[PDB]
Order: sequence, then C-alpha cells, then structure tokens
Amino acid sequence: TIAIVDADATAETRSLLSYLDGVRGEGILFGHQHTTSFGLTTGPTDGTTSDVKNVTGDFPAVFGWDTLIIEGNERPGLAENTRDENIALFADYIRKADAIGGVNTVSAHVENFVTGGSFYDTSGDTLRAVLPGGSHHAELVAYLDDIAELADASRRDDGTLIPIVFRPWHENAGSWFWWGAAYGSPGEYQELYRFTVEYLRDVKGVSNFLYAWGPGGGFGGNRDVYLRTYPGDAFVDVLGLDTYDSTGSDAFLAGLVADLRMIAEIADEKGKVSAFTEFGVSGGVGTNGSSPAQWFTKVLAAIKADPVASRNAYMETWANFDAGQHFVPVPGDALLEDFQAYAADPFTLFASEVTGAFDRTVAAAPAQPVVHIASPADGARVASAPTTVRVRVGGTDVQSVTVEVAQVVDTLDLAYDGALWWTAPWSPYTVTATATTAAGTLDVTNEVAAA
Ligand SMILES: OC[C@H]1O[C@@H](O[C@H]2[C@H](O)[C@H](O)[C@H](O[C@H]3[C@H](O)[C@H](O)[C@H](O)O[C@@H]3CO)O[C@@H]2CO)[C@@H](O)[C@@H](O)[C@@H]1O
Ligand SMILES: C[As](C)(=O)[O-]
Repeated sequence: TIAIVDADATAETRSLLSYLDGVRGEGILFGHQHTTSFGLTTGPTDGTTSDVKNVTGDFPAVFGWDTLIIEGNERPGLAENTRDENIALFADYIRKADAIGGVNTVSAHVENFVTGGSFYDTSGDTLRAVLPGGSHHAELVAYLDDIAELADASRRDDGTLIPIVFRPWHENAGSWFWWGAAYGSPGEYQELYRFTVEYLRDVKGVSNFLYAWGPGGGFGGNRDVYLRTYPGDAFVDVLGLDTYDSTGSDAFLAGLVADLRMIAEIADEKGKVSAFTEFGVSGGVGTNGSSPAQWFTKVLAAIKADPVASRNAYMETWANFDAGQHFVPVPGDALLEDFQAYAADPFTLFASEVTGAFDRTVAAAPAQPVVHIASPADGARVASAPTTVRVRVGGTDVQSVTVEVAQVVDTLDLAYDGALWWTAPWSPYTVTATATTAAGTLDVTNEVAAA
C-alpha cells in the first residue's frame, strides 16, 4: 500500500510509484528529453535511435516528452498534422520507449492561449484567464482533453496502459513562463495545478498518470520557500527540482546538494517520491552552451557524497535539438568524455538496468478527502461584477457545502454542478468553505480582495 494521487491508478502505474520510491538512494535513473525524436548523431529520428544510445551504449532509463509535440512544435509532432495525428505519433514514441524498457515522463510547455504566443510569452494574463471561471478556461479544458487522449493512446500491444509521469506547470517560482510567480499568487497557481489533476483524474478518468510538481531550483534548502507553491499532498506524487549551472563551482554544488537533500526529506516525510526533474549545464553543452570542466561527474560526485541528497529517483537533462543547443555531448564537444564517465558510473541507471518497475503488486491507500475553493483562489483579486464561488470536495461523498464571506458579510449555500464543483452566486476578504462530508466536516479558507 502506497500513497498515490490517483487511488484508482492502474496496476503498472502504482507499480511505478512503488519502483520510483524504492530506487531512491540505490540508484538514480538518467533521463533524456526527446531522446529518440531529436538527435545529432542519429540521423532522421523515428523513435528508436538516440544520441545517448550512440555515445553510451544504452538508452536513458527515462524518456522525456512535452505537449509541444501535440502542438506540432517538437517532433514527432508536425505543424501540418492535426493535433489528433500528433497525439498518435506521441503515443507511438511512448510505446517504443516502453518497449525499449524505459520509463516515460511528460512536461507541458503550454502555449499562451490568450495571445497566441508561446510559453515564453508572459503577457495576456493567461494564468488567471485560464483558471476556473476564467475568460479562457475552455481553452485549457480543450488542451487537457488532448492530454487525456494521449494518456489513453499510450498502451502496449496488449492494450495495457503505459504509466506516464506528468509534470505540468513547472518552474512556476520563476517568471519566464506565463504560469509563473509574477502572474498569479501562490494560491492562483495551486488552483491551476489542482484543477489540472482533478480534470484529468476525476473528469477524464485518466488512470495511468503519476503527477509531478517542480517549482524550480536554487532554494538553498528552504522548505518554506520551496513549498509556498505546493499543490498539497492529494495532488502530487513526485516532488521535483530543476537546476542548470555552467560553473561547476563548489558554491553551486553546495546549493544543489542542499536542494536535493531537502526535497528528499519532504518526500520521506510525506511518503512520496523526489527526483532531480531537470538538470544540466546552462545553455546546453554545445556551440552556444558551455563546457565546464568535468561538470557531469562533479555533480554525480556531489550527489553520491550525500546519503540524503542521493535519495532522488531520477535526473533528466534536456533535449539535443541541435549543435548550438543540446544537453548531451556528441563527438566534438569537450564534455563528451566526462558524460561517458558519468554514464559508466554504477550509480547511474539506464534503460537496460531498469527491472521490476511495472510488474509489482501494490495497493493504493484510499484517496484522502480534500476541499479547496476553486474560485476565487487564494491571494486573488475579486471583481465587483457578480462571480461564481466554486468549491471542490474530493475523496468522499459530500452531503452539503457552505461558504462564509467574512471581513461575516455573507453566507452561501452551495449546490453540486453535477460534474466537478459545488457552486453558488456571489456579488461582493475571507472566504471559508465548509463541506459536511461522509468523511466528516471539512473546511478551508481562501483570502482575497475587491477592486
Ligand atoms: O522553429 C522551427 C524549429 O522548431 C524546433 O522546435 C523548437 C520548439 O518548437 C520550441 O521552440 C523549443 O523551445 C525550447 C527552448 O528553445 C529551450 O530549449 C527550452 O529549454 O525548452 C523549450 C522546449 O522544450 O525549441 C525547439 C528547438 O529549439 C524544431 O521543431 C526544429 O526542427 C524546427 O525547425
Ligand atoms: C528546459 As525548461 C524551459 O523546461 O526549464
């Protein structure tokens, strides 16, 4: 019995969460983004060749992907293709990866619905326009639906659902993405993540997803800051950390070891998994990147040297798009030899070293009851116009749900919308939801503001 966000996950899925946690401290799986769809020594990709495979002799233990594929921006996705065809290619690649014997992970550099721009376009107030009751909520819904398609298409020839570690809205601590810190409060972010998990799990029925959350990096091991964004235990399976450096300095390494041992502790206390979700030399290790001396081994040495910092399930460096930008060395790059040294290290696990990750027999503890106010989210500013207060109570049968706007200015009696939320009209500081549930009385409080 293990704690998994989706209490109804498939056998293999639960098996993976079980594997990923047991592996911590024993060996770290090396992952590579677009490892068989983007290469420099492979030639035209097709989902079977990989630069890692060509320089190290084995595929990474983890294959990384991104929703950009569906968008048609990252192969095998193609601009021409309809999203429905790209989804088919993505699933095919996910199949070949699993066939190779690897573990699949997926990130989402979601397009800026509001402006038509990319994830790097941080204008349009897209974060808030996408949240429950948002002016572009439907767009996000539509996007998540395509993600549900992908979840379902990811099956073995026997029809068995391939487990996928979903890592949505990453690095929100920074502001280089429209869903970052400068565009929403910790609370607004949380509702964004939570609605994501609930829509896919509860509304779409996905059952082969382990949800991952990684705010960023460079926390100096500060639990407080790190967690400020945490969606909460009933929404996260994997606690991540994203950190790139290009100095190999001891200072860098010290900080990295601090963040790694932190997430590891939080993970242990919470009975969840922790991993180095993203890592690598800044700007890559190619033409436009940098070749810090023995960077790869210096980092491994740093990770192993610490008993706690090493209790992280995997570490994935980024894509090998081209010469200027690629994170895994190829003939000609200075770090090529060091990266091989790192691969040959007994502590780094690769595809062929992965065994007993899906055939395990584990039970998912019962989903824990939870209740949050989807709107208005915590730390959000409320408009004078009438708005709908929506509460979500999960993991138990709800008899009733009440809300109290204090400052007590109002008292609302909510009603289930038959699909996800308990709602009610509110024509405007403290919104407190109380739900009389089968698991007892659950209450929650969001704090907002008028204009
Ligand atoms: O423009 C045509 C060119 O597009 C390439 O694919 C792009 C992606 O569409 C996307 O822009 C991606 O963004 C990267 C970003 O550059 C950086 O690496 C960041 O760390 O991660 C994001 C996404 O993971 O960059 C790639 C390539 O740079 C590809 O389809 C080319 O074949 C095509 O000609
Ligand atoms: C490589 As990135 C933009 O996901 O940190």
